[PDB]
Formats: sequence, structure tokens, C-alpha cells
Amino acid sequence: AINFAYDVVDPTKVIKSQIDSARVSFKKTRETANTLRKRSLLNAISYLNNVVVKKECVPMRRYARGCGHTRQARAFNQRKGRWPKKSALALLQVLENIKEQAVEKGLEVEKLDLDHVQICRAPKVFGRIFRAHGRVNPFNKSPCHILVAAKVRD
Amino acid sequence: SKGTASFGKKNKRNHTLCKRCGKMSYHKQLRKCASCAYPQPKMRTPGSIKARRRNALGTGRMRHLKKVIHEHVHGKKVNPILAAFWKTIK
Amino acid sequence: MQHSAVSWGTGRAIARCPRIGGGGSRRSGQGAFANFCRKGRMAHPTTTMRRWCRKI
Amino acid sequence: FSSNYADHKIDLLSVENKDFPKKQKKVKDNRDRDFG
RNA sequence: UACCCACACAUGGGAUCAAUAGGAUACCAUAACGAUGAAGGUCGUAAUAGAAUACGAAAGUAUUUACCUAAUU
RNA sequence: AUGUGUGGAGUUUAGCCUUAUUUUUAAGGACCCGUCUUGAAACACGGACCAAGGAGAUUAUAAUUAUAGCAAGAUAAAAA
RNA sequence: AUUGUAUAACUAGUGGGCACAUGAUUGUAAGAAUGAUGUGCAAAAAGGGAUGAACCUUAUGAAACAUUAAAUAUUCUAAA
RNA sequence: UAUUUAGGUAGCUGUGCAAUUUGUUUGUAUUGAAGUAUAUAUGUGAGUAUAUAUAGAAGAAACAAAUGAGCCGAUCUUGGAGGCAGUAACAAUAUAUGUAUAGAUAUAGACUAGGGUUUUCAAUUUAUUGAAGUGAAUCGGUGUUAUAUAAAA
RNA sequence: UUUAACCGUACCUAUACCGCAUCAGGUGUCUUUGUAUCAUAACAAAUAUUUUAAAUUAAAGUAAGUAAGGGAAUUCGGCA
RNA sequence: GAUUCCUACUGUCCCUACUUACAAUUUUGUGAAACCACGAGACAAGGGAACGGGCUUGUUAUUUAUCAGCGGGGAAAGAA
Ligand SMILES: [Mg+2]
Ligand SMILES: [Mg+2]
Ligand SMILES: [Mg+2]
Ligand SMILES: [Mg+2]
Ligand SMILES: [Mg+2]
Ligand SMILES: [Mg+2]
Ligand SMILES: [Mg+2]
Ligand SMILES: [Mg+2]
Ligand SMILES: [Mg+2]
Ligand SMILES: [Mg+2]
Ligand SMILES: [Mg+2]
Ligand SMILES: [Mg+2]
Ligand SMILES: [Mg+2]
Ligand SMILES: [Mg+2]
Ligand SMILES: [Mg+2]
Ligand SMILES: [Mg+2]
Ligand SMILES: [Mg+2]
Ligand SMILES: [Mg+2]
Ligand SMILES: [Mg+2]
Ligand SMILES: [Mg+2]
Ligand SMILES: [Mg+2]
Ligand SMILES: [Mg+2]
Ligand SMILES: [Mg+2]
Ligand SMILES: [Mg+2]
Ligand SMILES: [Mg+2]
Ligand SMILES: [Mg+2]
Ligand SMILES: [Mg+2]
Ligand SMILES: [Mg+2]
Ligand SMILES: [Mg+2]
Ligand SMILES: [Mg+2]
Ligand SMILES: [Mg+2]
Ligand SMILES: [Mg+2]
Ligand SMILES: [Mg+2]
Ligand SMILES: [Mg+2]
Ligand SMILES: [Mg+2]
Ligand SMILES: [Mg+2]
Ligand SMILES: [Mg+2]
Ligand SMILES: [Mg+2]
Ligand SMILES: [Zn+2]
Repeated sequence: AINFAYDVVDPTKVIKSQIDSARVSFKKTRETANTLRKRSLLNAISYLNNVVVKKECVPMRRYARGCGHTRQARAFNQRKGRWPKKSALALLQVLENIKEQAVEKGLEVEKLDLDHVQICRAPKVFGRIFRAHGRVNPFNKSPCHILVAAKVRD
Repeated sequence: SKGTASFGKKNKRNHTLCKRCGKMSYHKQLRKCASCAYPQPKMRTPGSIKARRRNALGTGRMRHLKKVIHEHVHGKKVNPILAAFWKTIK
Repeated sequence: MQHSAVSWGTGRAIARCPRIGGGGSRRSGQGAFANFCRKGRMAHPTTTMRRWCRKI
Repeated sequence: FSSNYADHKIDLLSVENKDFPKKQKKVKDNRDRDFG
């Protein structure tokens, strides 16, 4: 029951969807979703399938220390790029669910646009490891919340 | 070695159950309990101050002393067949 | 003052205050027997020796 | 608004052993300028 | 694009304030165990039973009281 | 300790004090606090960050100062 | 020259010091060691010696205006 | 009527602000008390007063009293969460149709000590729940002793 | 011959034991096929497990090979 | 076991060169630790607690915000 930080001016023609505490790493889904805003919904699903088959890359901007250079990141005027698998499959499941509510409410699929995309941190899940000389160190992981809203064009 | 290589050789068990106390502290070669000292009649004095808390009088069931306290406050109900008989004693 | 703690000493990159010995739980290794320790007794404990009445 | 069924969703089984792995012991038990 | 600042809205965590079938101290009464088998322990009994709690083959609501136990042909 | 949206500066210099409607700049001043030490910004020690906790109180016996009741006398000793 | 002088009672900190000017003892000599008289830093602001615990002018609440001391007047930097 | 006095480490004395509880007097509150977050005024200063949003049940002032009575530090105690950093360190056999055709690494199987349902099956995804399963005159113990408590070889 | 009482009979031998662990360590006894002119070493049977990133191109590492002519001149020492 | 000399032998050396595998360089998945007064660019001389990253006079860097190496310094980290 995470609330949205989106301010809705028209209650009709706004579609929201949500996944809470997904089991994907936080720093990698933040890197993929930075360029999804102000796009058509049809261009987004075509773009995310090219990341899985390694034909388009993701430009690392915030957390980017130690990433290999490539030539596919010239489209963003960048010099770093990577292709995360598991982060793209979690975002693809959200965009299909938006497409199903549009045909149930009878809206037109081509006219939609992505408007509000934010993710945030989540409570941890703890773990363990056993190192040399008999010492024990933590081995925990960090999930995230995913929030996406779609709006029709004018 | 003294460390990891010698902990594989520990597969012999020395202490077993006791009859009187119920702990696993009865030596099978020395033939003596390490907590209650079983073959002696009197029980062993405990080792510390906290050890008197763990098995004192009153943490058990008190199958008899619950009755004896209850006849102190309220009177004892008598059997009428037994009450008539005791008056016929010399 | 119920426990049986003792200081470990120097040479371990740790403070001097008395530590709970033993093992096997989250409790073992914590401080005790001081007024600035959690679940420790306070310095200068109150008592019933205090004068309760005055004389006029 | 609404959450859906997914294979990347959380589990209630993992939360049981997670708090079990969160309680242990925190602390446990040729030099410089050498001459004879 | 990254780095910095200002404002508005959402995550993370359990501090502050208010409550309370819990504790601490002083005083008054009692000061009742056991071979007629004590204190303590092990195993069993619920129509669908695990923890806790009560109870002994008469067993999960005025009598009975399984086996060790001072345990005693 | 982080996320989203809007607005603003520059790439040659963090934060602070004084004076100025050229206040996301200009001119002057200005080494990091606590502590032993004749002497610390020191190539002397402690301190990565927030919340809550944390150290001259009590008793007996003496003495000086201030105050109250009675005064050649003064007093709630145990008890009734 | 001084409007007071004199007398009692109670109680804290300190007992590792260093520097400048004048003059000495030991030592080849030392930012070395140890005594004598005065004033300082320790515990003392602002201005000047580019910078410096002790050198030179100089007595202490918050400000504004005029006059000097120590030191300076090609430029950084107020002033032939 | 300071035309005279005013710096200050160790140290001594005076006037004042903050917190919890007790006796007496005065007063507030469901058209909204205590807490918290932003502004404004006021005090040399410890601090105080008011305004707006949120929340939902009790709190303030004066004259006197009792102290467990005011933190940046102690390699201080307990909890929560950073940078370094998605960095070190570990895991990654072939087939257009397959309950098969091939490749690759490792000798294998029984009694005792230790473990105790991990056994088998069904349903749902080295997990969770529920049923079923151990049959002895001739296989072990129970027997004798090791020169006043001893053998599963 | 309603004669032969009482207790244990599932499963694991190392990813079902002990070393805080699905740890290159440790742990009593026995059995095990074929070629192998002393044997050893080695290979094959038997039985049990196992699914999908790139590559003629770095430097410096951990292992294994080869070297014209000279033959201890290297070095504390023919250490390797 | 400790020490010296002859014969054979050799990349120990003159003086180094070439080939292969595994880690490393490139991709996906699981995902830590030591350390941290502030570190916002680096030097020459000065004085100073007599060997400054910061103080005083001088000389100076800058690729859209990188990637892979290296061991001069941080009187580098461990242990009152
Ligand atoms: Mg790298
Ligand atoms: Mg490891
Ligand atoms: Mg170990
Ligand atoms: Mg042995
Ligand atoms: Mg023995
Ligand atoms: Mg306590
Ligand atoms: Mg300056
Ligand atoms: Mg000194
Ligand atoms: Mg120095
Ligand atoms: Mg040092
Ligand atoms: Mg430190
Ligand atoms: Mg506090
Ligand atoms: Mg001093
Ligand atoms: Mg001065
Ligand atoms: Mg000079
Ligand atoms: Mg001029
Ligand atoms: Mg003063
Ligand atoms: Mg206190
Ligand atoms: Mg604090
Ligand atoms: Mg302090
Ligand atoms: Mg901590
Ligand atoms: Mg690997
Ligand atoms: Mg099972
Ligand atoms: Mg069987
Ligand atoms: Mg069997
Ligand atoms: Mg074995
Ligand atoms: Mg093993
Ligand atoms: Mg290569
Ligand atoms: Mg050769
Ligand atoms: Mg040759
Ligand atoms: Mg030679
Ligand atoms: Mg030579
Ligand atoms: Mg050799
Ligand atoms: Mg490789
Ligand atoms: Mg320099
Ligand atoms: Mg010098
Ligand atoms: Mg680098
Ligand atoms: Mg020392
Ligand atoms: Zn016993």
C-alpha cells in the first residue's frame, strides 16, 4: 500500500500499477528506468526486448564506477553501457499489466504515454557467510518498490 | 595437530541419564552423578547462588503439599462413614 | 549485580569495562556492572538509612 | 493502485528464517625498533 | 550527462507524549513436611492436538494417585 | 540515510565572522576540537554518523557561620 | 602623598617552570649545566618587525568623530 | 548623580533559566488538551510567547517542599543506518523434436561408533503439509569371568 | 503341544558423522572383474552424478616444455 | 649432521628469446571486509614542538566529468 507521489488532475484516463518488494537488486533497476519517461508505451516494450538479446545498451549514470566502454552507447552521447537481464524482465511484467487494463476500459493503446516512473528502497532480508579464521560476516540483499503510471496524450 | 585435524576423533560418549535428577550428567566409568552425586543418600550442595533457584521447593507439582496448605485455611471435609467409625474407637 | 562478569583486558581493540562471559546467545559479550551500562546497577543506590523524620 | 501475481514477488517463508539469522555474538574471544 | 543548493510530495526507522491484569520497599497475621511413602524427575491421558497448563489406566477439569526416588524383601 | 518533480549557478577553490538589495557574489579576517604539558594546527594521543542512557547524592562523629524557642539553667532518652 | 587604620574567624589552589637586559662559575664550545637584581610569558587584547609564546609602542564594557606613538611613503599597499 | 572603577588559566563568592514528584489557591479543554514540523516577535544570555498544518484525551500559572535534577568526548553502553561499491571473491555441457542420440568428471559395496524420520507415496513449489511403513525357539543384548561395582570383537 | 518370556530390527559412510557450513582436513574392520615374464605405475569394465556468455589480439603472475657458442665466471653456499 | 677440493653435468650466468593451459582483461547471476577529525588539485623556500595537505612570500594543472596498470608519499593498516 505504497502511495504514489503523482498528482492526478484527471481521474479518468490515468492508469496505475504497482509491485511491492520485488526480489530484484535496487541499483540495477534504477539504471534501466531512467530513460523510460516521456515515451510511448509501444516504444518501451520494443526497447526492453533489445536489452535481453543484447542489441541496445543501458547508459549508467549514477552508479557507474567500473563499467566497460562500448560503441552502442554512442546513441546517448555516452561512453559506458551494460545490459542487465533480470532487471528488464521485472519491468516488462509491469508494462504488460497496464496494456490489459486499457483494453478492459476500452482505451486506445497507441495514445498512451509514460508519465510517472519512480522506484525506492525496501526493508532488507538478512544472510550469513563464514570466512577465514572462523569469522562471520553479513550477506544480506536489498529489494525495491516499483511504481509506474500511464496517461493518455492530449 | 591440535586444531581442526583432531576434532574428527571425538566419537565417544561419557555421560548418560541419571535416575534421580534427570540431567545428562551420570558418568559411566566413575559411576557417579556430577550434579546430584547419585549413589550417596544425601544430595549434593549446589555450586552457586543461581543454582538454588532452578529446582527449588515450589517449582514442581506439589502433589501433597497443596493439600496440606488447603486444610490450614479451610476446614477438612470428612467422610461420614469414617466419622462414625472413629467414635467407636476405645 | 547478579552475573559473574570480569574484564577481558587490553590488546583486543575493545574497552576495559566488564564483559559477560560464556557464549551461545546475543547476550554474551556485552557490558555489565557499571552505571553507564545497559541493565547495570546505578552508582550510589538509595537506601533505608536515610533520615525520614525531623525534630522540633 | 493494485498489485498483481508475479514470479518475482515476495514470500512469507523467507521471512521466518531471516529473523533467525539476525541474532548472534557481536564480540567474542620482527617488530618495530628491535634490539636485544 | 555528472557534481551543488532551495522548495514541495513519497520511502526507511522507532525517538517523544499519553495509558498499564507488571515490579520494588515498609508493616501485620501464619510459622502447617516425610515408611499411613515427602521434595524432585521420566513416561502417558483431549472426539478432531503442537507450545503452555491441569491431571494418573477411575487420567486436559469425596475417592483414585503409572515408574524411578530416604526407596526399604 | 534515500527517491521523484520544478527552479538556479559554473568547470580556478568546501564550511565560518564583519560590511554591502552586483547576496547560487565581492573586499578584509580566519590552520581542528578535547587533553597532559615551560611550549600543540603539529610527522604527540582519542574522535566515520544520529537517537536514548551516563559520574561529589546518603549515614555516623566533630568544628565554624546564618536562623528559631527558653535562659542560670537547657532538652519529642526508652516508655506511659 | 594617602580618608581610613587596626584586629580576629573559616577555607581552596600551588611546591616539573621558561625567556629578555646587566654581571658572573665549570666547560674547546653549544638552542649546554648551575647561582645573583629587574621585568615578562605561563594567565595579556590591538598596531608594527613578510611569517614567530618572551622583541618595540601600550591598560582593559557597546559604538561614532578628530589627534599622535612604534613603523613606513616606485607597485602589490593607505600615504611627496 | 563611577568627571575616579571594568583583561584574566587554577580557584572563591553573588543574582538568575531548564526537568520529575508533594501541600494550598486560581483557571483551561471534543467548535478539540499533550507531542512534532516550519515561520514571527522578544530577552546581553541560559530561554520564553504567538501564528499555520497534523493528531485525538487530558494539561497549565502563583506561595512553600523532596531530589535517581541540565552532555560532543571516557579505544564510553545498546539499537538503527552510510561511504569504499554493485568493487573483491565464487558459479556458469551439445543438438529442429528429447521418458531420446551423444559428451564430460568421479573406483564401487557391506558391519560397528555417531545422526534420528532424513525412508516410501500423494498434493502444492535437497522446500511445506498429510498418510503409510520396522513381525524372530535357531540375528545381537539379557549369561561367565580378567587374580570385594569391568567385554554388543 | 492355544510349549519356548522381555528389548532393538526403516534409512545414510560421507552434499544424511566431528570441525559454528552442502568445509580440498579427520575417522575402527572387510570384500571387489580383464590385459599386465619380478613387481610397481597406467588403462579399461561395473556403478553413481551432470545442463548452455565471449576468444588466432594486452602487461605483470601460478604450472609445463625447448634452446646456437662458453661450462660455476652467478652466489654466503652448485640453493633450483 | 658440519667443512674443502677434482671428474661428469647443466639458462645459475654472459644475454635473453619462443609455444600452451589456468587465473587477469570483456558479459550475466549471488554479493562482503579492513579503514574514515576535514580532505574541497599539486610544488620551492621560510619560520615553527629544530623533516607542513592547510600558515607567509613566490611558481603552476585542467579532454562530458573515464578505463587498465604501478608501488615515490600519506613519518600508510594491524597490537594501551
Ligand atoms: Mg575493474
Ligand atoms: Mg569463503
Ligand atoms: Mg573452523
Ligand atoms: Mg581415541
Ligand atoms: Mg575413561
Ligand atoms: Mg536495572
Ligand atoms: Mg591570509
Ligand atoms: Mg615534553
Ligand atoms: Mg612536525
Ligand atoms: Mg605515533
Ligand atoms: Mg582513530
Ligand atoms: Mg540525554
Ligand atoms: Mg600549567
Ligand atoms: Mg600581538
Ligand atoms: Mg625578518
Ligand atoms: Mg597608493
Ligand atoms: Mg572580569
Ligand atoms: Mg545522574
Ligand atoms: Mg551523544
Ligand atoms: Mg567536555
Ligand atoms: Mg555499534
Ligand atoms: Mg571463476
Ligand atoms: Mg518428508
Ligand atoms: Mg530390518
Ligand atoms: Mg536394514
Ligand atoms: Mg567410517
Ligand atoms: Mg568433505
Ligand atoms: Mg591470450
Ligand atoms: Mg645452451
Ligand atoms: Mg649446444
Ligand atoms: Mg665465485
Ligand atoms: Mg662476484
Ligand atoms: Mg639440490
Ligand atoms: Mg579464463
Ligand atoms: Mg613543500
Ligand atoms: Mg628549517
Ligand atoms: Mg585507477
Ligand atoms: Mg604504554
Ligand atoms: Zn543425577
